[PDB]
Amino acid sequence: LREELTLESLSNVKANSYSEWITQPNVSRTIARELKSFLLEYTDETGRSVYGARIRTLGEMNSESLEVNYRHLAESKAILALFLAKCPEEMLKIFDLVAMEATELHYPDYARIHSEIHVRISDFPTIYSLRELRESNLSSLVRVTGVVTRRTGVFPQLKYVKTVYRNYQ
Amino acid sequence: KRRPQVKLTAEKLLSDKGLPYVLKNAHKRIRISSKKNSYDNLSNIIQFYQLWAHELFPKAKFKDFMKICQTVGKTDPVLREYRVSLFRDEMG
Amino acid sequence: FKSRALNHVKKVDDVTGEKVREAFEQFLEDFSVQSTDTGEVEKVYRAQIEFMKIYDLNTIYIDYQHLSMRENGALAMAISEQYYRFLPFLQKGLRRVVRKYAPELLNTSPEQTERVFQISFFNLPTVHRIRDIRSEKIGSLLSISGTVTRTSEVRPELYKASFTCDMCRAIVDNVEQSFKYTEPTFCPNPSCENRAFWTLNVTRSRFLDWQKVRIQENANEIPTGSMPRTLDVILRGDSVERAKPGDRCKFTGVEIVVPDV
Amino acid sequence: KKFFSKESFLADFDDSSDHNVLLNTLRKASRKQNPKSSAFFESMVEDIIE
Amino acid sequence: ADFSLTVLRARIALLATAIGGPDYTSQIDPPPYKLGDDCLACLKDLKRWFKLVDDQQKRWDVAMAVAEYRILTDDLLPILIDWENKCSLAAKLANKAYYDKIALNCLQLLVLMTWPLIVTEQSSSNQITLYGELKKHQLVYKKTILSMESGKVLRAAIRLALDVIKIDRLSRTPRDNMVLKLVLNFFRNVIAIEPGEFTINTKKSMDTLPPNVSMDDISLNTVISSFHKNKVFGFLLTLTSSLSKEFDQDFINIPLLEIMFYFTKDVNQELLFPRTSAGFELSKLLQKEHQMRKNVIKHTSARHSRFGGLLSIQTPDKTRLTVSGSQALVDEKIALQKLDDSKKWNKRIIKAAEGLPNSLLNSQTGKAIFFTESNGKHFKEFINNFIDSGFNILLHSVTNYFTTEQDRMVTLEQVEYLLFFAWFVKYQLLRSKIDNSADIKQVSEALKEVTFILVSSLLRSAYDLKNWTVTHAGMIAFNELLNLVSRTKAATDIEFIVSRLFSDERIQLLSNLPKIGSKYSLQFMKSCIELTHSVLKVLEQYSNFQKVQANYMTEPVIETYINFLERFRELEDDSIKKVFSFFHRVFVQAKEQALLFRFDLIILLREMLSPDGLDRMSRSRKYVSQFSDYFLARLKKRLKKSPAWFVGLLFPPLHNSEVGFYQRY
DNA sequence: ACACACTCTCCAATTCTCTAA
Ligand SMILES: [Zn+2]
Repeated sequence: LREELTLESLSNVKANSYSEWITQPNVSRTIARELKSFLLEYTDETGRSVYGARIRTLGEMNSESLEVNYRHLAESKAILALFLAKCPEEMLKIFDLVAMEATELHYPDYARIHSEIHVRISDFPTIYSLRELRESNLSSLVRVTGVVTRRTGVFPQLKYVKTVYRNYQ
Repeated sequence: KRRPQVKLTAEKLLSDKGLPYVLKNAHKRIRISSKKNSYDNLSNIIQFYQLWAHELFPKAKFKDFMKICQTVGKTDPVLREYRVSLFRDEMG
Repeated sequence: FKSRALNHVKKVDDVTGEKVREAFEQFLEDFSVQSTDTGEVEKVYRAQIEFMKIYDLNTIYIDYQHLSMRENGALAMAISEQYYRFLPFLQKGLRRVVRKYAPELLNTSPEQTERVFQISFFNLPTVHRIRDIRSEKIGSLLSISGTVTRTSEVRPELYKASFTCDMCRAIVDNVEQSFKYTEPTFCPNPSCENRAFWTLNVTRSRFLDWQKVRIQENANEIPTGSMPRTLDVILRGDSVERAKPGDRCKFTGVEIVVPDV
Repeated sequence: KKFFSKESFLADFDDSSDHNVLLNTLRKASRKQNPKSSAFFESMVEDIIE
Repeated sequence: ADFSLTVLRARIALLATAIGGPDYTSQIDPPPYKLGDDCLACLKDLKRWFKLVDDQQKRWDVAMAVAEYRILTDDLLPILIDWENKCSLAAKLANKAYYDKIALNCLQLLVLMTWPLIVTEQSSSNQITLYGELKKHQLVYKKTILSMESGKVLRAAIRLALDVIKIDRLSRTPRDNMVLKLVLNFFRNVIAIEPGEFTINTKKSMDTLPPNVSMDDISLNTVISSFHKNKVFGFLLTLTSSLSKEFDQDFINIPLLEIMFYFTKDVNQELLFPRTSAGFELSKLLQKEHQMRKNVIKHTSARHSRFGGLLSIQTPDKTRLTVSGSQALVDEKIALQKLDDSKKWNKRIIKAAEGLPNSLLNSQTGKAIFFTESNGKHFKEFINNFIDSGFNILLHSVTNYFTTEQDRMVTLEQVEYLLFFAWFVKYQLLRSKIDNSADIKQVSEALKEVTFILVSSLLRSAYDLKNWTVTHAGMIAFNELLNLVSRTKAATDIEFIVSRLFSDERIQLLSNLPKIGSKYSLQFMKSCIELTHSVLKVLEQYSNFQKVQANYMTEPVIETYINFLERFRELEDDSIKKVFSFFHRVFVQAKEQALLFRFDLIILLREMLSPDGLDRMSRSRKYVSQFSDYFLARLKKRLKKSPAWFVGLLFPPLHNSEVGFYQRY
């Protein structure tokens, strides 16, 4: 509960699978602290912290999506990049809940503008066409290219199963 | 009430339809021969008893007929009276 | 509580399967063909296992002529005429040998699941036509040739399943599927009786690659006044997307019978 | 008849005689790898200054 | 509460990390583990969590916590193995006490976690809940312990023993002797863990190996290999053989009995003697498969399943029946069988042993366990050296223990003793049957009077209290004593032992035994039959006999014999020879013909003699046909002399005084 | 409303046990 792990302690996956290791409370709190420490601290060679500048422009446009480059996350705290590649569906939940703290540090009461922020990953370093996908790729993050053949109209969709909705296509 | 169950009983055996038919006919029914195999003659003995058992009480499998007969044969006093009567007839 | 053990559980066992298993074991150990250039025993299949260890492969190829000359041909006959019965026993036989000589291959960091080996055969005595498939040959080992006309996209097939109960925290594992999607019969925890609301754990369950292809008879073989028949063929594992439409191919495997699901 | 004595056993006990690339990359990097956050707050404070 | 439970689990995890960890400066990819501090307190507090909390509350929750955090696989084995390898290298060259202390306190936890599991109606609901899952985890423990560096942790345990072998018994403190008990108590648990038994609550009438475990990990064959490479068999052999010389017998000999029980249990002795070979017998088995296929074909119609017409069969008295199918048109036997087969009812049926892992007592032992060539010869070498070296001294000590302690016994120790006796006596008899190099003097301690009295007393007391499992096991042991006596008489005191073995009281007991067997499982009746055969044969070669044989012949024994015989499809070739030996004795020699004139025997001879059942060329058919010919001859004579027996054949014989005597003769 | 699938309930058939002649 109270105690936290070191980053070196996370080098050894101790449970029988990745997802059952990320979801534990102490491990999750350690990952949240390390991601917040990464987001507040990464720099260009000129100093000039890029993500502080991006959070600044997030409110200037009243936007909803923060963008994170994968190469930056791999350049330091590499194990988090590995976990993200293996278990995106959990890692992005934790990352979004950190990103909201980072944005509220700039703009208090930004929750009144938007209630939730999504992290967008960029420059994932491996690519497939639609040939190479196999069953081993299931639940893993992938990067794909092609031509969009057909598009539906936009609809609302029930978010939770008092009610809330989201767009869908 | 639900309909009561139907069972084999000593009254059926002691009926004219029952056991007296076997003693009236078994001397004429079965016939062994040295001229046929042990398996052949052994298969011959069970024909008459199987058909008789079906004619008496078609409920159950043949083994079940025998093993049901064991209980009432050992327990009922009237049936035992009939059997000692048979062996007294031979003592006569 | 009225706890009770399954005292009567002791199973029936097929002796032929075990003897075939531990004879195929010996064949893998000591086929002992001599070298291509010299009179020196080479033991090619152990070398092939070592090759697979070097390159992390998952399939092994066997020559039917090599099996034909082994032990007066009885083992080859048993494998040929009753492939569907004896295929699990061959897998069990190969697993022990790979454990003996290359335990690194048994696994596919956290724990690593087991490798699903594949046995393959080639150089069978004769090739049949699509027109020669007859129901007397169901379950046997065969080889077939024809022209490809269609292919399906690769899809994941559920191989072994694992479920968890909604009304209580209990887990069922290693459920077997065959032709239709199949789910447990009871809640294993006796404190709960709910049969409904299972969910398939995608992480713990295991899948396989699966592809459908369609073939027709060779044009030069069609008899007088007749027209070509067609057939559907299943490909799995490392052989998916190997076939191409319009090409001529030769297949081998076993013919099966599929229900109306 | 055998005996298998103690002293023999004590004496004899001792004397007897592609993600494949990326995984290695990230593992090695992981093994190899308030004033520090001041740049972030500076970017925040520049809105006050400019 | 749940939060208190998870608080204890988190405490156990923080203790599972304070223990220490490997070194990240090392540049050695990976290094071994590296040691923490407060670790004495950590191990001690973990021991307290087992003993002072879990045992006092009867939970197994603490074991679930340590299994969750994988303490055994992760920390204890590398700690012990690092200690072993460090001291090993130091021995190659040829505060250190603190290292030795940590070794001891790691081994004790290893013994505790792998301790075998017992469930009763007095176990807590918590333990009953947790039984099925801890079984899985203990299977994982067995695999992991046998796997690491090809099982090197087992060398540490015997080095701990070697420290206490070292100096004279006259010096050895009680705490010193507890080590020598502990090291064997470890091996008993490592052998004893095996695949689970499924258990459910009988509320409604409607595999457990985890994903990381397989059979070849868990089989006894693996245990033989692992033990041989890690130098265990020498340790057991040298410890048991010199047991007589002032090793304090009290601390060692019962655990050392339990080991020998725990890997004799699932071996048939014929598998260890042979009596391209595999392929040859496989081909022969395929011929047998072809015969079964032929049997199915002979009942298969030529034309398809919807071609079939209809048949009508008319009885005497002109009543008619109806049956379908094409084969019924030609085969009246098949038509008669098929007619009765449609009828729905079957009479529901009555059912003896519980509380003991699987053994000969409650499993069909016509199913071997399978060995590598090296494992086969190594195991043969081990038990052969055991018999030639250790058997008599071990049995003398353990038997002169139990005579002074019989009243205090528990069911485990009785069944253990009785199935150790039997296995080794039988194996020596077979080995000396095979070859002259072996001799029977190696097992001769069994015959001396005290052990005979003790086996007799166990059988007596078990029979009186109606404890049927110990009765079964005592039956098996007493069978082997009689067989060994019949061996030695075929070569002084042995006749005295026979005369005391066959006092009238024992004849009453041994005559009583087959009668109750009718109700029980198949193995019980088979044990009764084989014991009866041996008993009667020994008293045949005593020259009393007519008194004894008339004691055996009556209705309930014949009932047991027929009830056993009708399951012939599951039985061996030999047991049927024994049964028909007994029937020859009853029918021809004793001339008590009236017992067998009962109808359910006449069905059995049809089933067993038909083309359905016993093979056309098996040796059984000689005996069966040669018996049935004479049987029907005498039956013909009896039936024509007195026609009343037609009605007699259905029922039991009639016990009235005045008619019964002429009935029986 | 008309065949089906599935659940629930009660009652008597059966075997087991104890006692005395
Ligand atoms: Zn449930």
